Amino acid sequence: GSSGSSGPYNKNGFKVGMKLEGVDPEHQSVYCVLTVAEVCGYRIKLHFDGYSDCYDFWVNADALDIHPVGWCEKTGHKLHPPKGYKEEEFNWQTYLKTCKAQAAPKSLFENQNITVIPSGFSGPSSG
Repeated sequence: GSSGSSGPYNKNGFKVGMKLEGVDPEHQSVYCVLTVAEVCGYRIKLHFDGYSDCYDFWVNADALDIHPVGWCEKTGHKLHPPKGYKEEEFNWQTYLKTCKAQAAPKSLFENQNITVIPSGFSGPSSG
């Protein structure tokens, strides 16, 4: 705020402790789980659960590849487990209960969304 203790903010809103899903530099189709390792500027530190920190990269605070927990399933993709972990075994909730961690909020990814329908045609819901 202009009035008051001068001093604007830079951080996007991320925090240390919130889990999320990102994309691997070796493939733009593979989605791996990552955990906030640091926060600064208009970027965030992404760590590879199981891997070493040295193998950490900073992504765009407003990136599209990155998504909140339980995203892959939302859209319709298969998330890949961490180092030494299976997709069928890896259970977010299970990992979120042991580390008393809370999946990152959707407010951090409120950049990309879908536009409302023109209110014309309507398709059924297959299931």
